[PDB]
Amino acid sequence: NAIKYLGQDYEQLRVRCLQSGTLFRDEAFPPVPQSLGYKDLGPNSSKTYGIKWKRPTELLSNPQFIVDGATRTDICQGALGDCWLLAAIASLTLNDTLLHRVVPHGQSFQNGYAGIFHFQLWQFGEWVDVVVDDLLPIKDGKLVFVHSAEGNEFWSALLEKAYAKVNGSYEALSGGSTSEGFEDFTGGVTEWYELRKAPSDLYQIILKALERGSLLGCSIDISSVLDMEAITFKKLVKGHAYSVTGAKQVNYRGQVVSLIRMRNPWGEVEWTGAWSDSSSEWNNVDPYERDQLRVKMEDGEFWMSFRDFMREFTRLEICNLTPDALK
Ligand SMILES: *[C@@](O)(C(=O)NCc1ccccc1)[C@H](C[C@@H]1CCCNC1=O)NC(=O)[C@H](Cc1ccc(F)cc1)NC(=O)c1cc2ccccc2o1
Ligand SMILES: [Ca+2]
Ligand SMILES: [Ca+2]
Repeated sequence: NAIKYLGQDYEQLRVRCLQSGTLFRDEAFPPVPQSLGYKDLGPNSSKTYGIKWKRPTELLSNPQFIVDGATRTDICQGALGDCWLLAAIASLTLNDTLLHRVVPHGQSFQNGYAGIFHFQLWQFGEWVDVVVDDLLPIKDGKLVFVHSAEGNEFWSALLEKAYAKVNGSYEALSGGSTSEGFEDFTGGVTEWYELRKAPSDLYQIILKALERGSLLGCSIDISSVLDMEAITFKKLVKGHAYSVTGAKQVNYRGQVVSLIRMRNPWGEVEWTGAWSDSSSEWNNVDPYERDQLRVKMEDGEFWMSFRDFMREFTRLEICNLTPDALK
């Protein structure tokens, strides 16, 4: 069903390379300075100091495409300002059907390997199949850009490369809107909410949207350019895309408290207030709810009360696949 981006035929290219005993080299997006960028990542930029291009099979003994599932902990931002895109990838992982379309799971660095991978993207109103070779930007032996918490897992590095490819360069991804990423992974359409002027049933809207596999993100407005990427006292990040990854009501101090879970695509730096990983609120919830919801791990993911979320965050976006035809 997906059309072939630039006519490149993943399976025909793979089979040819396997037959000729060679590794795929992508003519359409070569491992050259212009694929990194033009200005901040351009040929004469100090920020490209030391960057080389290496396949995962040139880096480690047993590179893997997917380890323990393709999940949101596999999305840890690198040195590129594509937080909006990475938040969208992390949200995508919660919708198992769309995840398996965007990320074809039958790819490997072992059996069948020819140095070529492919992904599906929604582009200009249609699904397209995008190939990449697996040369990736490396500095000091590590991925420069997105990487997994598992150092030998490469699906998200390669998906980010495919998204750079359709944009012409990695630097073209620097600075953006989460809604673009949401839509390019789902074919859905984004609704935007100003949390100061939110409907009274917003929490129920969020619950139903997560349940149906929509993709959700949130952010804190900046007051000025100097506010960009500022870290607040309670370790939220301003001007920065977060994934909304969960929502649950718990019984707490005789009331029902609505909680919301979100993930910083840095994979680190989390809220320190109520419902944070080591907060004392967890001592007064049910032991089963505490076990189900709370994970003490610096992974970028944490809970907040909905009250605090509405106090600290400024906007929420919800990308629904079929917003006029729900269940
Ligand atoms: C992320 O916070 C990010 O990638 N942080 C890690 C990082 C920062 C700086 C350099 C490397 C890695 C983005 C940081 C921006 C990116 C550009 C450089 N300096 C920055 O502070 N933040 C964004 O991309 C915001 C994300 C956002 C999403 C939703 C929302 F409601 C508000 C913010 N977007 C921009 O900064 C931005 C968006 C956009 C659209 C069109 C034109 C220009 C433009 O800039
Ligand atoms: Ca994984
Ligand atoms: Ca955490």
